[PDB]
Amino acid sequence: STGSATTTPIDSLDDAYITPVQIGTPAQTLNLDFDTGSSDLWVFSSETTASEVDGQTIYTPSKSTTAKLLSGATWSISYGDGSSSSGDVYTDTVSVGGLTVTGQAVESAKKVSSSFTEDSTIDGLLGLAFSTLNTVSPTQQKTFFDNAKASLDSPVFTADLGYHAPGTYNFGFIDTTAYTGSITYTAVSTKQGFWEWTSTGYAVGSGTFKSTSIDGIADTGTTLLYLPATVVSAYWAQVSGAKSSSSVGGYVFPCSATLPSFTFGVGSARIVIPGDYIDFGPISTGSSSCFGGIQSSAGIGINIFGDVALKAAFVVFNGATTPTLGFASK
Ligand SMILES: O[C@H]1CN[C@@H](c2nc(-c3ccc(C(F)(F)F)cc3)no2)C1
Repeated sequence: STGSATTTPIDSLDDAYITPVQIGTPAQTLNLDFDTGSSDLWVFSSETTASEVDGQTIYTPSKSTTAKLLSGATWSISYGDGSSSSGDVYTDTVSVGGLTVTGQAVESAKKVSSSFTEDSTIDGLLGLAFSTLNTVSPTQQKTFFDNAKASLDSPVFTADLGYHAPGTYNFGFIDTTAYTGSITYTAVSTKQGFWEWTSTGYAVGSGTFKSTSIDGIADTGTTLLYLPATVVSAYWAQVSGAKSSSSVGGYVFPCSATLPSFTFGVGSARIVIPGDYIDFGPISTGSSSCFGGIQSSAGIGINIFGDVALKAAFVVFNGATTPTLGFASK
């Protein structure tokens, strides 16, 4: 089997991407944030504290004839930014772009933190990291991809995020019309439960390529590109007026600037992030100071190839017995 679904930026800055997902019988369609950096599928629901729901579409398990409460199961998760959610668990039928999984764990939120409440466009998350990260207790549950894998034509999914434009998540096949040149594959460590890999280095604009190992995770659920302080300093040094602002919480730059591209290595291959991908607009409405899309990972503990990097590529998440990651230009 295969699946194919369009993913859409939630706003004009590509802060996140949502993808329609059919849950239950009859289908309840929710727009979920596909996150290759986590492994829970959770949703706003009829069980979510009313004051914490503000415009989201909710899952009502009582209206699904295939929903079954998973007895005694709870979940609780915190994301990289400090946001969180928790609740109980149903199993139900879940379909993405024509690909259907029966008995998928659907984690129903009883509580969500303020940043989720304030984001009316995100109805929940669909985790696509390895199932070892799943937070359901006392019996850990499998991700949607994990459940679907054996039935797929090929045990893969691909991420084709758009820049200020829609894109595509495919399951079970590689669309050879969706990229240019070849796909370069690189090794993955699953030891931490992430799609963790090592980039072979970087270039800033038309500058020479620096060969250096940069370990990081491919994380569709993170907006920006977080890289070592040395690398990030080298980038913003090429932008007149750019500086790190402690009060803003990162590198900012004059909105009148022209940003240089940023290249990262995948083996001997190179992925070029155009400069305007790195522009995340005025730090506050009406400001002429803009927020940078490349930021230091120093306070994080790991490097994160978020959407700023991934949207510049066609990305293969290969879930074979020994997982790998593939990158192609597009
Ligand atoms: O957890 C790490 C693994 N993947 C990254 C991730 N973080 C989110 C996220 C989604 C929505 C929000 C909110 F709407 F603003 F609340 C916050 C964070 N989704 O994936 C970071």
